[PDB]
Amino acid sequence: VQLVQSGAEVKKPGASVKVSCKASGYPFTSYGISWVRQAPGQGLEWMGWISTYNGNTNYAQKFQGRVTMTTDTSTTTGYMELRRLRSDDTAVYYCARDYTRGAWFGESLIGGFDNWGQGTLVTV
Amino acid sequence: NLCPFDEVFNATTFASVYAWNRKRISNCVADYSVLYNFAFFAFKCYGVSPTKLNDLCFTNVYADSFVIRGNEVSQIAPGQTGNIADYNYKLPDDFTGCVIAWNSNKLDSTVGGNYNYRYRLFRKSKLKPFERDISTEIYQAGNKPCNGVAGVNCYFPLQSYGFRPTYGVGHQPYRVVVLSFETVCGP
Amino acid sequence: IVLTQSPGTLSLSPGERATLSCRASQTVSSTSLAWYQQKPGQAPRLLIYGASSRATGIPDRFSGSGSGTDFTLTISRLEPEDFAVYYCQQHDTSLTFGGGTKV
Amino acid sequence: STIEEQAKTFLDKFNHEAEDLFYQSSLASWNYNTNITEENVQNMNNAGDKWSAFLKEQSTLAQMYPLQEIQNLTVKLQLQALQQNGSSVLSEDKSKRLNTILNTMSTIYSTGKVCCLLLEPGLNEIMANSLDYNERLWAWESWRSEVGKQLRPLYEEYVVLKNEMARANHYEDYGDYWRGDYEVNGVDGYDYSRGQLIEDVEHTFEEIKPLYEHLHAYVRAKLMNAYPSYISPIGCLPAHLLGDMWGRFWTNLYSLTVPFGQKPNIDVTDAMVDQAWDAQRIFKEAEKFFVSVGLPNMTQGFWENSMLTDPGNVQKAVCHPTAWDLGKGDFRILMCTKVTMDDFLTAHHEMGHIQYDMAYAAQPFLLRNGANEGFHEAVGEIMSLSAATPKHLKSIGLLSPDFQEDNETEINFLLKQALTIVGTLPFTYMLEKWRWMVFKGEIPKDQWMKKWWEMKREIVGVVEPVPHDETYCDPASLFHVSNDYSFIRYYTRTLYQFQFQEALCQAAKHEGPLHKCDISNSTEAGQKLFNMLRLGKSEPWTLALENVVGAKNMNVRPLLNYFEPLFTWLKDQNKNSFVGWSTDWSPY
Ligand SMILES: *[C@@H]1O[C@H](CO[C@@H]2O[C@@H](C)[C@@H](O)[C@@H](O)[C@@H]2O)[C@@H](O)[C@H](O)[C@H]1NC(C)=O
Ligand SMILES: *[C@@H]1O[C@H](CO)[C@@H](O)[C@H](O)[C@H]1NC(C)=O
Ligand SMILES: *[C@@H]1O[C@H](CO)[C@@H](O)[C@H](O)[C@H]1NC(C)=O
Ligand SMILES: *[C@@H]1O[C@H](CO)[C@@H](O)[C@H](O)[C@H]1NC(C)=O
Ligand SMILES: *[C@@H]1O[C@H](CO)[C@@H](O)[C@H](O)[C@H]1NC(C)=O
Ligand SMILES: *[C@@H]1O[C@H](CO)[C@@H](O)[C@H](O)[C@H]1NC(C)=O
Ligand SMILES: [Zn+2]
Repeated sequence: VQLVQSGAEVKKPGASVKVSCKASGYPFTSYGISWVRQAPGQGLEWMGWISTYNGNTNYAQKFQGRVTMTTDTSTTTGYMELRRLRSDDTAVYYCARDYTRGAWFGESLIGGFDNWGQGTLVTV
Repeated sequence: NLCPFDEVFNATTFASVYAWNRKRISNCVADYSVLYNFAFFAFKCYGVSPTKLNDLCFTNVYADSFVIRGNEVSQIAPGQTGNIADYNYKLPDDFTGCVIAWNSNKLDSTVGGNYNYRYRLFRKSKLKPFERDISTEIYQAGNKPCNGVAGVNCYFPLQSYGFRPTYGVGHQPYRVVVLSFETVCGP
Repeated sequence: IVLTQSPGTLSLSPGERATLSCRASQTVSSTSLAWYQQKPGQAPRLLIYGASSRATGIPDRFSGSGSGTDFTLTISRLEPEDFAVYYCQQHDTSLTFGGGTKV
Repeated sequence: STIEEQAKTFLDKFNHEAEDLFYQSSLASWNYNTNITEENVQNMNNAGDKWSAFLKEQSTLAQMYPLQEIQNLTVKLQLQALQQNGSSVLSEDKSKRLNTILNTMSTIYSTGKVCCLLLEPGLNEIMANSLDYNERLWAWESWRSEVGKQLRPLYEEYVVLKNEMARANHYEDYGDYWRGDYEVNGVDGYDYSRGQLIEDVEHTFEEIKPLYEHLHAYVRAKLMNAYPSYISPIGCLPAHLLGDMWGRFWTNLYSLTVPFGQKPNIDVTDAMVDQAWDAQRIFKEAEKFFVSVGLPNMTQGFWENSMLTDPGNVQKAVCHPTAWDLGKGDFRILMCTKVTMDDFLTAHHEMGHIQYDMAYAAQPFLLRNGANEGFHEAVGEIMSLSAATPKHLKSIGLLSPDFQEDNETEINFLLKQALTIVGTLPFTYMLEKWRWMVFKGEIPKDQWMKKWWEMKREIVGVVEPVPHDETYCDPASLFHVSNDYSFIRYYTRTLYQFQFQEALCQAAKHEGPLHKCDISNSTEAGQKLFNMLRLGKSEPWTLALENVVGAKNMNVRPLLNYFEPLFTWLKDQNKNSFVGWSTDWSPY
């Protein structure tokens, strides 16, 4: 089980960034994908969760509008696209495989974020 | 798409017995392999040994989840009667499937008393297989209508459990998942 | 819910016990809380889930417990490799992380 | 639609909401007993009030389900226990007056002093450990005149108010009320009028008395060597010289009366210490005892939630061996144990109580108890008899395999037992006889102190050291009298105790003297007893007894058989002495 994320990118304010995540070693459609973010000197900040089966997405309260999430099963790759980047949007976006919410029924589970990617640094 | 049997067993909360939660599993391969290698104290079955189910294609699999007391687990078996079997969760004599139960004393109990779980204690008649009522209408035992007021000879039906961590085993909460087999070709 | 951890910097000598706390502004389910460990220069890993259940691949020197609004994490014997940043999480309502502590 | 159906519906909601309220008040009490704080006191009291208020409310709903229209015994047994009005049958003023009197009496007894030494550890220390006629008499007389006399006025009003409510509740008198706890009406062949208890108790006493007379003569003959100028060879023993405050137990006399005092008794205290036994070990051994006879063993929560050791001086727990049942499968013991033989045997006693509580745990809340007042204690008590038997100790490692049980040590054992078991029966019988007559009204107010001392020398064979007036109230100096407790339950306990042991020994195929019987490695005797424990209160005690003993009443044969090896010995000791006593003799 591994999660491989894309390399760092540099964007200007107002631009959008799309960060990819490649998942392998497990049944893609049995687990959801979550996107926590950590800015330099800060702790982690949840951005949202996306189902790999029903496509349903659950967003954090202050990212609704900018964040947009999607997955592609055929190539077992997830995507996250934040929009209207602000100066505060500089940080390392982590891809994680979760066991906190069911992928099919959407019911909360007893678990956490099982596997984290290396982290993608986005500069703005 | 393998089957969502992980998210049924590892759910944070289970429904109360008077209002049990019916999940439908379909259009997915099912690795009943875990079903026989967990340390789920009661993997009882009624007519289908867990060994052949992985060679059978079932049209629908229903997983009924709820919380009851340890000494009420025996009422979930077919052919049994009692306050749970007759007024809450009625299972038919002609039952095909397996009943899985495990102790959840550290999950569903608190010191002040967990009263979020409630069962039905009074009803006019016994239930038929696989039906449920969630009516809270006042039950009258006597000869005079009380019009919703729980006075003498009128009672509120749905009584509540009060699970606490120090109870004896028979009074501890158990999580029960009944798998009823009626699209789901097990590997 | 808001999670607060303390002490912010529990830096103590190796070989001794290290205990961290995580307090909730509201009561949370004991099965909806987890702990993470982040080593310098890399991604965090799941350490404990369900308040007390140890994550797979994690050494048995780690133990968790708690209920209500007061949860803790203890290391029976602090190792040289345990000097990392720990975080508490809850996903009973939405999903939030605590401030984090450095050991 | 009918009373039968409505009655069971009512009970089938009580038996589900009552257990929770009961548990909460039981747990709050537990916490107090293990941890004494101001916080735990108010918690205990608040939970107590909720439970008490609950029962008072349900009691007024049960009134509409008359027993005349109810046929099923398991319903009538539950309603009749929940329909009784208690003291709430009197006018509000009378009810409050009753309760303030009853409360006052308790405080005078529990917080009384003499000079100043209270009762414990003071007037009961002088009474237990003082070989001095004059010092003993002072302690005795002081208590009786300082607090006993003080309660006389309250006892008189107490009797009137208690008797008035008894009649209001359709009883002849308050004594008639109490005897109702033995009443078994409802099924043919197992009936038992409450008024019958008086006759059956009297008849059993007369059959036992011959044993008492020989034991009495023996003890008296020995005491005459300690008090050579006070005890007369043909008379009664002085009350203050029986080794107790009220002459209830004679057990403290076993230092003057020892048959063969040049030999030690069986004592494995040292063995327990040498083998490094601890509190956990003592209870583990008791646990396997019950498993060998054929009962299930203590649950996990008995080991995790119990307090088997002194918590400490920071947590001021109340050290007093009690077996607890908090409800819903929660069984605990509260007992600070030491590595000694006294606690070794006690552990089996308390464990016996739990085994009974677990046997009838399946019963309805209102029937979740012993068949009668004596059954609960009787089944617990018999466990210490077998534990103390040198066949169990011999195979537990605490007894040496070259320890022989001699003719002499059998007698030492039997006397020490008799001195505690059959030296108490005359007292229990006497006291209850007096109280019943007082409540019924067979004795004039100004003559009840007369009959008290008059019957003591006839039933017990004990007399006063000094004359008393009618202003005194001697009976009320005792805990059970001043706090409104029934006492006959101790009489109808000893008798059952032996009936069960004899019945079980023959099932275990024991051969030889009953005092050497051990009930271990026997499922024939284990299942035999169990079959009446599971019953709770669902059946008449006259049937529960039949299931083990075969009798439909209490007997004395088993008791007389147990002490037969001692009785014949005593007969050969009293050869040159007078057996019986003259009631025309007094110390003054
Ligand atoms: C319920 O969940 C158990 C724990 O799963 C393990 O820990 C979680 C946090 C994830 O890391 C997960 O991938 C790990 O396997 C399972 O052991 C158990 O099988 C699950 N129950 C069922 C019926 O599958
Ligand atoms: C005893 O009760 C006090 C409350 O006054 C509490 O602080 C203390 O921790 C309790 N001790 C135990 C052993 O429960
Ligand atoms: C009395 O009621 C109980 C249920 O509480 C039932 O088992 C028993 O058979 C009934 N007995 C009679 C005579 O109706
Ligand atoms: C209890 O009091 C009520 C009301 O006065 C009365 O109807 C009932 O018969 C009494 N029951 C008993 C046992 O005294
Ligand atoms: C009694 O408990 C012990 C644990 O101390 C266990 O080994 C034994 O098997 C139990 N006996 C029975 C009959 O279950
Ligand atoms: C009871 O059974 C145990 C286990 O076999 C045995 O060691 C013990 O000696 C037996 N007790 C008696 C009196 O035979
Ligand atoms: Zn006792």
